[PDB]
Amino acid sequence: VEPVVVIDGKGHLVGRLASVVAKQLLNGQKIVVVRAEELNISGEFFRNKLKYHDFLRKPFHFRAPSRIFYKALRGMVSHKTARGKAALERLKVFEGIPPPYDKKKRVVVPQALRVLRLKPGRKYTTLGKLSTSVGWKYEDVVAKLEAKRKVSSAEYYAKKRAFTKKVASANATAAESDVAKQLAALGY
Amino acid sequence: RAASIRARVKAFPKDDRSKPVALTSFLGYKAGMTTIVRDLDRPGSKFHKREVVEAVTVVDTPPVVVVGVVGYVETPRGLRSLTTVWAEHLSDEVKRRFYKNWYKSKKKAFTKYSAKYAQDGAGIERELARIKKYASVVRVLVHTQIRKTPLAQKKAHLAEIQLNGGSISEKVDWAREHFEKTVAVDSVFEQNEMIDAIAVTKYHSRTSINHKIYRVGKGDDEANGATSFDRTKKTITPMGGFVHYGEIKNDFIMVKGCIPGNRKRIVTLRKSLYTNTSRKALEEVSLKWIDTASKFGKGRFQTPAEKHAFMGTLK
RNA sequence: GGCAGCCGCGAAGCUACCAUCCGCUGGAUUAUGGCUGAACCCUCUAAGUCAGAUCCAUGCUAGAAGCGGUGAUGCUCCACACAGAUGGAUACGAAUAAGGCGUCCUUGUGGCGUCGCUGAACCAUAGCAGGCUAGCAACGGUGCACUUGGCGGAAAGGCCUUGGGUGCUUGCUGGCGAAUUGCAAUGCGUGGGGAUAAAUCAUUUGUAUACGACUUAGA
RNA sequence: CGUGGAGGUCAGUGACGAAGCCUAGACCGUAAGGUCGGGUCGAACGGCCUCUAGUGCAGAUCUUGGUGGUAGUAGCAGCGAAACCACACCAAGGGGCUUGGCUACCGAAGCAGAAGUA
RNA sequence: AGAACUGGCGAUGCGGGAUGAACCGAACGUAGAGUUAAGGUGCCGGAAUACACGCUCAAGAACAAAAUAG
RNA sequence: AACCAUCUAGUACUGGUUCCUGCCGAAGUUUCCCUCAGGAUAGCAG
Repeated sequence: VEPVVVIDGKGHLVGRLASVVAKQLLNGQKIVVVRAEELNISGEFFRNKLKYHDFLRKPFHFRAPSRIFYKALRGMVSHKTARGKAALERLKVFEGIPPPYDKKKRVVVPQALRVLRLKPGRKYTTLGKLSTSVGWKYEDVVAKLEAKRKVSSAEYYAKKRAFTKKVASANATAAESDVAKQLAALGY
Repeated sequence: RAASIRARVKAFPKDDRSKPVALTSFLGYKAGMTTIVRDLDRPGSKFHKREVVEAVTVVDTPPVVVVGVVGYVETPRGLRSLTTVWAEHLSDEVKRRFYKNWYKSKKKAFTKYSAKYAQDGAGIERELARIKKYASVVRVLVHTQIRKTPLAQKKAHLAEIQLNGGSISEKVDWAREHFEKTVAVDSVFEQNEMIDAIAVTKYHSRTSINHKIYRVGKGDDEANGATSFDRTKKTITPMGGFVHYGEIKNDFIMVKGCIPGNRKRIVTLRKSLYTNTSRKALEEVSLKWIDTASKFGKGRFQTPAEKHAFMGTLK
């Protein structure tokens, strides 16, 4: 339905998000993933640092959270095939929200959120912490310039809220009229 | 194998917000080795005040001039060169570095950029303001004045030096003022300062740290090779010149040990990348006598003034 | 004192522990040492939490037969030629045992009302694949080219926006034509010349050398 | 189904082109194969009922003849082979199909002092 | 060790079981529509990130076994 | 100590055994000639 979909990785499970993205873009849907560093994995820090060195001690290994997510997505797609290679060309993963994706709406997957999937009172791991612990050196800059992203975007939202205030006032003053009642009668 | 005749600085020391804008590294050409004797003033040593004898390398360090400044944005995928800016002029040997067939080529070096600098500066000032507001890590672009060093190379080696000062606005202001200026060797290093050396061996590149500068050579004054004790009117250059090297007629640096690379090879110096706390670094290297005997062959004399003393007189 | 000969001394060289210079500093953790504190008074453990070596960072070597910036000119004539838009990817942040929106003062982790229980939402959506054209109501909405100011460095290259120009306006009232397709077949550079910015070879250079390669310079 | 030859029949086909060969052409049949479209070719061959057999090949470390990698290599600017030839880097499951990748710090110990983790 | 009584395969495709001769279904003319078996329904892979009750923080998806409800 | 031409295409287990299609289609055993050698008998399929 959407020519390009931007998915906010924060608060989502790596496995569920990877599976849903693989299924979606295997059907030709273009998907973009942002804020991968904020992606979460179930379980406390231990047993999440583990199971990574286990396969590491075997090739080339990538420490960036985006590369980890791609590897998770890569194994869920029939790579080495033209369809698999073509499907993987419709995927983009970045840390934070670099432009121009910062100026566009970002969606989430209800069936992949940690809150809706993980039972309360259970420890969970975050991709950023694991990446830093396994040698990632860009967490500091990622956080620093993500905080700046919220800066002045709060101001943009405030301006939008102010504009919508005037829009609502204009609607209300024109409301209750004959045309307004006619529209409300037809569910609009 | 090394990437080129020159080596690349892989790291720089941590920036200092309070210190003024200053350079962090210098480069020069190997000028062989020489013998020196000094009083071992190291405390708690069985050879305290003894005349320890050891070898010290000599590196020719011609004046280095600033030719540009470069800022880098701290992107999530490493540092990216935001914008490079040269300053109104490129030297003949600087231009030569950009040509493999300089003699055959039309020598069409910076022409519109030089003409661009002749404008009201708005573009250059716009880029300076950009750097001021934008990326707060800056590296200076410099070259070696090989036209002064007596070498057949005749080609200037371009190099980048990172500024260690704070208030990158001050950095760009210093660059705006010190453009196309000449920086003396003594302005970057001083005696007793610990530095590291990086070069290319006779062909891999390697780095050695914790090397003390025994003497900083101001090649403008005579008797640069004489210590406070010897204080003779002798230059570090022995009789007849140097082995496979032309002559020393400019600023030079003397470093403990032997920097990698044969004679005439270009080397770079850096301030150890950190504040070493060892007492060896802190102690000052008082100098007693520096060998100046002809290295070519077996010299029985130091300078021609005393050479005739052994023979008395000659035909 | 010839040369296919010997002797005393011998630079230059490959080279030596056979000599010389140098050869790391910040964090999370096993066990362990402790605080707060339940199951069940206590307790280092259940939720939190300080110190602490295996690991990660610093430095070092190379750089994907990956990426950024910078300088130089492609300029001209002749002859030929060509993985799936078709409504809008509609932008705060944070939690999920709490959140927004409006109001005001008690300006604070404030009181009240209001909303979720999905996007089943908002824009726009009428005119021959969207024409011609006569009026009414406002001084709005908006396509295109101009102009002013700021803003976006994470892959900014995009965001608005002061001012005027020219079209539409379906906001409202009417006229002109649709036919016959006949009952559906979805309905963009070369290959030859004119000048020239630059590379490789010739020469040389040696700080390089099994052959490639690398390192210099002469209009 | 197909071939060498023979009896019979097509008052058969054919220099206005028989056989063979080629053909990113087509038709017929479940197939052995037959037929037609186009190019070289030149003089014999075929539709059908029977008889006849030295009658149909993918190999037999098969015979004759011909040609490749090895190899412009070993070797003796030039000359120039031989052996061999089903086919071509690794992890696990399974002989070379499945899934993928180049001595320090702590605790006990009449341990006065001296002097378990890795 | 020695046998032996009936049976699966000898010459056996096809679907599932990561692959397999001792497993399960099922044994065979050429195709269409439809319904199933074992086997599965997060992706590779076609199908419910179905519904309902509890269990487990660590794997979990015959041998080192003996020490949350009643 | 050999070589040449015939008897000799000898003395039996290694290897090979050539076109298509359809139908039917077992066995690895009884037990008698006791047995290594195999014949005749018995079963399956015509």
